Amino acid sequence: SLLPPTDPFRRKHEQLLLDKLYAMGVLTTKSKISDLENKVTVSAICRRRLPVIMHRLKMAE
Amino acid sequence: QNDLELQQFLRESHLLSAFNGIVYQDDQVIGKARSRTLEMRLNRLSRVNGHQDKINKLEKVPMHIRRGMIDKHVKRIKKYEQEAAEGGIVLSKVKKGQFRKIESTYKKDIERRIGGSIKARDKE
Amino acid sequence: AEESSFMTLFPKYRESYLKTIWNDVTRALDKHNIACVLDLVEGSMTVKTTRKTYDPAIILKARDLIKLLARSVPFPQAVKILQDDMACDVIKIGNFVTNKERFVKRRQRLVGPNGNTLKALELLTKCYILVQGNTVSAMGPFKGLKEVRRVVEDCMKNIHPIYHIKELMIKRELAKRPELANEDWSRFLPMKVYTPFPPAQLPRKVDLEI
Amino acid sequence: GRMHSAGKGISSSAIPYSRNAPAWFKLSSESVIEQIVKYARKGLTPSQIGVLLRDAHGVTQARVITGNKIMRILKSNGLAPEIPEDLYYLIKKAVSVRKHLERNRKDKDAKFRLILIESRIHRLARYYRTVAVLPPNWKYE
Amino acid sequence: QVFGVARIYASFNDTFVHVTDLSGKETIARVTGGMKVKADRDESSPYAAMLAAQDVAAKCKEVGITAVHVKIRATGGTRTKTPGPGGQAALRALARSGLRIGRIEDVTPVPSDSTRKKG
RNA sequence: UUAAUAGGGACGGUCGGGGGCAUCAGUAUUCAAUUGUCAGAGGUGAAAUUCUUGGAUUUAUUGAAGACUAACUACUGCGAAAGCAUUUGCCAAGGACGUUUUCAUUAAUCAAGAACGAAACUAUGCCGACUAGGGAUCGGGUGGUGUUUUUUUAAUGACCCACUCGGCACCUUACGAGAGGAGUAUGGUCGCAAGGCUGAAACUUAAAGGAA
Ligand SMILES: [Mg+2]
Ligand SMILES: [Mg+2]
Ligand SMILES: [Mg+2]
Ligand SMILES: [Mg+2]
Ligand SMILES: [Mg+2]
Ligand SMILES: [Mg+2]
Ligand SMILES: [Mg+2]
Ligand SMILES: [Mg+2]
Ligand SMILES: [Mg+2]
Ligand SMILES: [Mg+2]
Ligand SMILES: [Mg+2]
Repeated sequence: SLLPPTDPFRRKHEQLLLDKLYAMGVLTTKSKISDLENKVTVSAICRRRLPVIMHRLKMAE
Repeated sequence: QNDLELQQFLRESHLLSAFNGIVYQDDQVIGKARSRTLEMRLNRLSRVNGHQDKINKLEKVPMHIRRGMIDKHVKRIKKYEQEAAEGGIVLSKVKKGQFRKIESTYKKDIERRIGGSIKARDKE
Repeated sequence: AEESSFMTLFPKYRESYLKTIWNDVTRALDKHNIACVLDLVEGSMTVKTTRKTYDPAIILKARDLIKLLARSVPFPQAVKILQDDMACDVIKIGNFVTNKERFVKRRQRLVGPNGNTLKALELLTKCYILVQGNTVSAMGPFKGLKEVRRVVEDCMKNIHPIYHIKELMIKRELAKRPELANEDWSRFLPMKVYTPFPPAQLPRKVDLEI
Repeated sequence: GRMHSAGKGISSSAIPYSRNAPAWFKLSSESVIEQIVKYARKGLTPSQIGVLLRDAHGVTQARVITGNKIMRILKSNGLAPEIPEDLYYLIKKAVSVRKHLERNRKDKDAKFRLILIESRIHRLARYYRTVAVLPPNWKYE
Repeated sequence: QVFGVARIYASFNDTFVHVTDLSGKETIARVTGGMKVKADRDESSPYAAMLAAQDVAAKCKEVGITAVHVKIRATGGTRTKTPGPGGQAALRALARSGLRIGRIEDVTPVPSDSTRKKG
């Protein structure tokens, strides 16, 4: 964020990080760069654990 | 007077010097100078239409700390003003209630904690 | 090989600060084999050459150093005078105007609101500027010092320094484009007879009755 | 409280509370009166007469020592000024300034002071004319 | 040791290196930075002053002088009272060239009262 | 009758970069005269313009002209304000202080009237008839003390402390009836405006260009 807003390097890396985290499932949306601070949380990572995903897929009660 | 780039540079000159040719352009400026520059601009625009209470809020600090922070800062200002007074140095005018903005104010980000002035004394 | 020495008196209020930094001043001057003396009885600072002094012109810079310290310049800023590129200049400003109120307003104009004008000039000229009394003290590179003098003198002649700050900002951008180096930059820059005896006084109403 | 000036000085004499002659004074009341007459005959003004008597003859106040003021003592023996002493001095200060202005025509400051001096003469001359000490037809120059 | 006087005039835009006899009437060698450089922008550079100093130093040794007294000055008058960069560099070059320096003084014209209009 | 911690005048030693007229000095600038040397010198961000082998710039000696009164220069002094900074003399004027000197209410505020008299461009301080103060400083006076000072030539101060009157400001305190901004929308009115290669239209028309 402290790099200048029009920097090509800043935009590239920020999109790559958004691309990767969304693929893992930690981030629900790729639209907003501010999500890297506000919506990056331990609960987001824990919510991708196998027991939780089984619960959401209704494989377990 | 209506040149935005020129007026912006003058108001922000204190921050740019503290956190430093001089990179005053928006694309060149990086680091804390960018973060402190953006916050100052947004506060300036918000002051016109936003309510005074909501726009500016001092960060929560315990009393024994903040009163200590204010006391030490006031002592620094008094030494700075006295030293200039003993010499011939001319200093920028300040309103009665307000604290003078010495170099330490910008570098140490004191204003976010102590505030521009003691609001209780201003109210009475 | 006689020793060349220079002396400069300093105010009593600066005695406390000079005493603390003298070891730093001694160390800085010792690198060039220059001896220094601080007399707190006479309130003077002396710098002299030694038998190991090899740079003939360093004594002049050491003299400027003690002058700056006496004029309330901090040592970290003052010590830079020993560098070859750096220089110091004093600009008189008391003679430009005859009205005290006009003098104060124009001087305050140089400092500007919250010191913004002064800080911007220092940033653009890369000079340390101190406005004191009827003189403006500047320290920095020779190109910067020349620019500072024009702004300070023009300020006392009713030209707002903000015009010079804008002119300095544009000039730096112009210097970075080669195609226009040869071309002039003026286009891009902002543009009855007196009587000795008083008349008589009108009589009061009571005088008329008398 | 100065008129024609911003000064607020309060320097003045403090007449002593008691109105009797000092105990240490041991000179006849009459002998003071002849002393007053001689000085006035020589040409001294009443203010100057009092200073000499006080400085050198132990006369604290003529009224206290003799019971009458110097002005009445002199008038009782035929010595009386043509015009009051304060007006007497004010006219000369105007004359001296006017003489100076004649040679120095560019002294605008002296012109300003001559206005203040003359205005003071008009106020004083008005008072004495009211009390009849000065004849009604009298005018300054 | 034969003593001369090296009169240095260090302006912002140029530097004069001038050596004369003690009286000052007899000029011995006058060399300027503009003589030693190809561009007007570089007359005041320390490099130009150094070149002028060495040539003056070589000429002085030929005449017979082995030492000099230095009298550095600036433009003075109502202008700056500070010598330019060339003055310091020229002074160093003279010592390097081998001429002994006798005494150093600032003789910049300092007006008692400048010809500047208050109005 | 008092002789207002009302007013005026007088006297005593003083204070002032207050005013007027002469007078003196100073370095600087410009010019000129000689004077050594030779190709640059000023100025700009670069230049252009200007001076220059008939000697510029620069060096040394000397003379003249106009202006000015640097550093000392201070949140100091004087003046009603505008303003006033070299020395000496003259001319009057003024402030405060000191007085056991003098007149005795002669005073205060005042529309009218009278005298004097390129620029701005970031600021700002609740106000008053209003209490008690603190430090520093300027001018005067009183007292104390002991260091500078000095001695029957004449003059005869500086510093320290205490009090007091009057000033320029600074930091504090008790009291008082002191009676529009920022925007949004527009089937209205008035203006400005779109386009299609130019030549080239009454001419499907040349050369040369534009685009590609
Ligand atoms: Mg009385
Ligand atoms: Mg009087
Ligand atoms: Mg007197
Ligand atoms: Mg006088
Ligand atoms: Mg005079
Ligand atoms: Mg003259
Ligand atoms: Mg004069
Ligand atoms: Mg004075
Ligand atoms: Mg005054
Ligand atoms: Mg002087
Ligand atoms: Mg007082």
